[PDB]
Amino acid sequence: MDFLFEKWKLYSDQCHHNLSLLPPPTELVCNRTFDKYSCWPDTPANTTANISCPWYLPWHHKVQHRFVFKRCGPDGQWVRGPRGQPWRDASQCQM
Amino acid sequence: QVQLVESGGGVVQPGRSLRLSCAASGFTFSSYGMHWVRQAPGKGLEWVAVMWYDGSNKDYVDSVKGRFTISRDNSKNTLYLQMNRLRAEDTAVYYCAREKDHYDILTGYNYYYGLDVWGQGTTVTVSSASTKGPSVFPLAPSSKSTSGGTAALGCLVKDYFPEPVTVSWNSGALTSGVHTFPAVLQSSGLYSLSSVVTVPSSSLGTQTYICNVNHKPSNTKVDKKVEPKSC
Amino acid sequence: DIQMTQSPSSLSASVGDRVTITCRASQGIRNDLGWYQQKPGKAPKRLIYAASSLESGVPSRFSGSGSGTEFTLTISSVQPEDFVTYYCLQHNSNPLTFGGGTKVEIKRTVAAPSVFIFPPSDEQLKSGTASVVCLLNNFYPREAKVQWKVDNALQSGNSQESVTEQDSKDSTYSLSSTLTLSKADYEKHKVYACEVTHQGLSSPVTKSFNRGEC
Repeated sequence: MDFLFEKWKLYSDQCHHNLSLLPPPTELVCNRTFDKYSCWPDTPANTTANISCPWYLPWHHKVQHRFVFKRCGPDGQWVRGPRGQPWRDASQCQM
Repeated sequence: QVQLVESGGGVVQPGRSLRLSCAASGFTFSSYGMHWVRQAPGKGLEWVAVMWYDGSNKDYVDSVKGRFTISRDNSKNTLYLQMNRLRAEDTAVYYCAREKDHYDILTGYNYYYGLDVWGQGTTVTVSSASTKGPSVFPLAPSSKSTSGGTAALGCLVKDYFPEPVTVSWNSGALTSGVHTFPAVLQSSGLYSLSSVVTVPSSSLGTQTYICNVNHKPSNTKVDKKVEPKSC
Repeated sequence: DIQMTQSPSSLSASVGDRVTITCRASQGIRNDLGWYQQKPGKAPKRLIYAASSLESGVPSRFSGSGSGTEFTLTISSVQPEDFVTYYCLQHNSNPLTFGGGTKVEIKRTVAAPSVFIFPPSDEQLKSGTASVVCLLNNFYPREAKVQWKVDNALQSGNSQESVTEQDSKDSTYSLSSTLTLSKADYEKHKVYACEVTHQGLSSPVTKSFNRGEC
């Protein structure tokens, strides 16, 4: 139970840090972020970003070769959901 | 006792700004999403704004975008609503509500459970009207049928601001047949209501009928006698 | 933008009736919906959550149902304190949307209104304005039609109405309608008439006073 949370918090801490050491963007982007699921870099607007499924997932050894996707709008804004929350395509990563 | 308490309401002129507050208690304010809902005087409910923890997830109803700002001070468990460039449609009672969400780690989905706790509400009246006492006019019985049947009389509470006005009859002694009507907003921006009562036509000439009008905002307290006419 | 079509706007019931209020969402909203009761002068209070769940401490006569696009609020046997307004709320997508609402009114027999007309008060005329009030007393149902005529000239745009909440004792409605105009218009015209159209009636009633404050 908790152990999952602990691995998850580990993942977050690690991308909050991983992302400090980054150069400023040279173009219109979507600010880097931890959307509570995966760690995203600065992504150019109107493009879709990819990531290997996050490792805190219990089945990460079976989806290690899979990807999670997040769309960055032409706006320079990541696409949000129905209620405005962090949004993404993790179908590949689901059980 | 989980509670929400709103303050900051009042009269404000169109164009000008107001700040609303919603104090919370009985719970941990930070772990919840907060909403504002308003209701124009004789109308239904309308959702206005919503924030979260971050607060990077703020939404507003179209009609207030770029005009209202929602904020929260977690140090003091308080929700705010900055209202700028106010206008007539903003005139309403404003409630604040609480909503719980839940983040699933495994699935990465966010679940919302709707608005479960509200506040008493607080009134916002947008107007250029100044505090004013009501002019009290009698409405007299007539027929004139001999020795009569049943009759009606009352008081016209006209041209006051702002709401409310309380009306009694014979200092509260008379409560039978009395209909105090809801006030109307006249084209002038001033309010005007009618209070009426039906009485046995025979009791006239003997019983004395006096309406007791009280308009707190202007500290106006009036007693007007209502008598039959001649012609 | 998700629309919440609520039905009906107002209904009629006798204590003990089964009441059914429908809510149709324009977009699939799964079960993210709640029903609300709002007593006069008070804040909404959620009764049903998640479409069909009942809030803790709410009478067992309240039940919600449906999912997706169709939802229903039911009161198995209406109670005297239940005759108030009800709202459905969708929390599936921003912005959040409410239904128009349902005002549940208690039913009684038809009652023609007793009508009275009051000419302007001398003291007001001294001010320069004249208010002619017309009172429709203790009638039912609420639907009523008031028309002003001065010199048999149908008036329009110069009056306002106001209706009291349904009476606790007889369950009737009463309305006041104020036709307002200047001392001048008031002092060049002759006869002022208030014509009332209602159901408990047959022929439209007219109560007329004339200039001379008669």
